[PDB]
Amino acid sequence: MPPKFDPNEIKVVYLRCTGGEVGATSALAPKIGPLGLSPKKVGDDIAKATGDWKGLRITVKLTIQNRQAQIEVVPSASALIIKALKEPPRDRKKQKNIKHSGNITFDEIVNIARQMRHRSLARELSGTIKEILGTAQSVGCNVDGRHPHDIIDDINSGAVECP
Amino acid sequence: DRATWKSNYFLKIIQLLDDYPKCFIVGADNVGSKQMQQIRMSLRGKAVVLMGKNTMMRKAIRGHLENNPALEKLLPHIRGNVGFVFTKEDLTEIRDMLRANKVPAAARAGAIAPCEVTVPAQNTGLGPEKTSFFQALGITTKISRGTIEILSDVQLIKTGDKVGASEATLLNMLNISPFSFGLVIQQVFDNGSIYNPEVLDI
Amino acid sequence: IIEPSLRQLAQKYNCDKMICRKCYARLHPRAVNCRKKKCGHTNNLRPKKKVK
Amino acid sequence: MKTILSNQTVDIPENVDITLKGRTVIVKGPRGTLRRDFNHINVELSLLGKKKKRLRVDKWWGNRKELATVRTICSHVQNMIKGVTLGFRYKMRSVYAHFPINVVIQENGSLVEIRNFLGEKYIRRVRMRPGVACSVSQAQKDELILEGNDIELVSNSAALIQQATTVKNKDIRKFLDGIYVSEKGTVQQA
RNA sequence: GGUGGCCAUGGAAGUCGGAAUCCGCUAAGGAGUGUGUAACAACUCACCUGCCGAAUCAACUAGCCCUGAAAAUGGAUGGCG
Ligand SMILES: [Mg+2]
Ligand SMILES: [Zn+2]
Repeated sequence: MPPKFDPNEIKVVYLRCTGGEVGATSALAPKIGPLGLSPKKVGDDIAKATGDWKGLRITVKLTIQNRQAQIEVVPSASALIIKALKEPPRDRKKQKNIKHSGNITFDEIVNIARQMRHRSLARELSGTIKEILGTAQSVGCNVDGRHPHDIIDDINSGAVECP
Repeated sequence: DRATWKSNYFLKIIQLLDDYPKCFIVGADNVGSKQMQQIRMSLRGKAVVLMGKNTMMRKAIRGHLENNPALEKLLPHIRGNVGFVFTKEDLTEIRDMLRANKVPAAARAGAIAPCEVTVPAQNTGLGPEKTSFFQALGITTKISRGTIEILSDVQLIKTGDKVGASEATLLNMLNISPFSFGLVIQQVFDNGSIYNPEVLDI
Repeated sequence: IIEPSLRQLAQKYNCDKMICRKCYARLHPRAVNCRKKKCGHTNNLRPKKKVK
Repeated sequence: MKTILSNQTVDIPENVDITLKGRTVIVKGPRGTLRRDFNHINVELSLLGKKKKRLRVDKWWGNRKELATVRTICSHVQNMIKGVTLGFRYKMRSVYAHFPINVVIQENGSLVEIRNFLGEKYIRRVRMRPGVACSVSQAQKDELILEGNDIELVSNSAALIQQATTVKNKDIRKFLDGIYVSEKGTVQQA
């Protein structure tokens, strides 16, 4: 990419959000996608197969360019997994009682959530992120018969196993 | 906020002045909030960066403890943005050297510092003619095919002399990035000692 | 057409103004009070409208 | 409430020699000599510093609104000192969409002659005050330089041409043309 | 920053609107005062720093004057003042 219009591989990053099935309403990326040798349709519908077999409730979506190859990975977002940690999937055409539904445990699955929080956080080790991603709730409301409310004060686990 | 929360900070500074006898005085004139987040995690094995305000002139009140003396030599340096970085594992320079990361560089008109600045007779690569920042001063240049050269060399500005605005802007156009030393290190304290970054100190 | 730094000079002198809601008198950006005796020195100020 | 005393010392430099005739301050440095009368304000101007180091303005049985003025005299005196040492320079850069404002100084300073502002046939003329040397700049395109010793005189004169150049019956949000002050500074900076 | 947070998608990733709604880095930064931006950004403001040196600020309430306050043969604190 540099004095004159060069490249030298294609290993260039682009990130997208949102996802029903895929797209397709005379639309996908454009702007970044078209000049880049990608398309709007085949590299759209191959974004189905990988962002599929269950994602249908908004996604984050890194697409890596290689010549004209668009790699369709679903990189997990902290609230997206906590929406998919739900008593899950009702999907579309009802839904209707809406997405403020809100009752889901994640007792050690938030441990697995704060585990898969890959790098991002620049972390004090669990016992603080456990509280960061525990505190970001609105749907669920903490562990079987509790509220996030009173986990924040304490967490008698994780701490010295994650370092 | 702030007769209790104040009186709280006081108990955490007085702690690290006792427990931590190795003190690194750091100048963070240019800094980002995402920058420090990364510097503390890049030095998590080692150091403890401590950021306060005016109140840092409360080394007096730990020195008041009918106790410590040589903390008088810490008095002239609590001024003009400063924080300290308390560390157990130090061990001299060798962790201090690996801290120095990318940065100024910078270079501004009205500055003074480090050593004799040179621009090795190398071919620049800027757009053609672009000779006006050389022609304004005086260096022998030539268009060999397309791009520009200096076909000679010398020191542009010497130690103690002021750098003009046109001679500053030409140096940062060339990519030559000297005159700087902010967010790095100002003055060490290790056991009543007075180090000085002019150079043994490391 | 009219270079940015040049423009935002003239803007400084004709556009960023407070204005009295009583007397329509035109005032500097900081004004919390009018100049004029006629309105009764009001405090009812608004910013002058930025051209779309 | 009357305040028994208020005062202020101006620190006079080694270059200049102020000498006050009662209340009337005269100032002579390198550049020239200035004068001004504070035969209104009513204060006590002493020159206490020997060799010659301090103007001190008193004020004395003064209520709030005259206490103000202690500092204002104190200012027009600094402002003189800066004028007779350094001298001031207001720069003013002409501004437009379209018709080139076409300036031409015409005795020495004095007549600043302006064709074509907004296609107007009437050639605006503007006098400077005495001691104000206008001149068309170089090292920049549409830009005047008003030099003088006296702030008062130099900035009416900026403002005279800044105000002579005003549009009528338009949007002055849109019609941002005319000549206006870009930089108040000095001749010599030090 | 965790962070296209949630609702809303028409865009609202801090921001036409609302439930809300809290941690990290902490120093300190509101899941935001605004500009504005389709949305951002970019800017700004809370918060917090750098530089300076001692008084500073806000809401009320009153005293005095200023405004509200506009009429027809010329013009009346009695006049002069
Ligand atoms: Mg019209
Ligand atoms: Zn008014």
